[PDB]
Amino acid sequence: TPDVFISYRRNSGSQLASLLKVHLQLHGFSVFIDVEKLEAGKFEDKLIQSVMGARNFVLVLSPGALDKCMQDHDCKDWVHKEIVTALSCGKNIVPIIDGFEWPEPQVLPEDMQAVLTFNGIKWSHEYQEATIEKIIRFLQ
Repeated sequence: TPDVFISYRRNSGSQLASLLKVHLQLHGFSVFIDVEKLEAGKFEDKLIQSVMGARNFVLVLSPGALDKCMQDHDCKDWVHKEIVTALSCGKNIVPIIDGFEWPEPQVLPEDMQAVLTFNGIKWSHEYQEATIEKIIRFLQ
């Protein structure tokens, strides 16, 4: 099982999610990202179980990353599903902020509002090595 699960919004955070994967693997962490490790079967179940298995939950917050979670009270959005799982399993959640504005809590479904209480790391294009080093310090 993996040390780190990377949750990300496909249309805006795919490059950063991929970059985090490479760096974390170079520093010895076993990483789950869907395009490398999600294999055959029912993907809803597989993705949820992959969150549960990983000690650390790295959440890539690119611009607008949580928009499709808004009003998703039936929890059909996959990022929403992944966050709720991480929260309800008490995972070490590490948000990575890249041009993202934190919503007001009341615009998100109640089951993921607690994601806003976790300390996040600002992604620095100019100081990437230092950003990565901070992420590693946050990992347990």
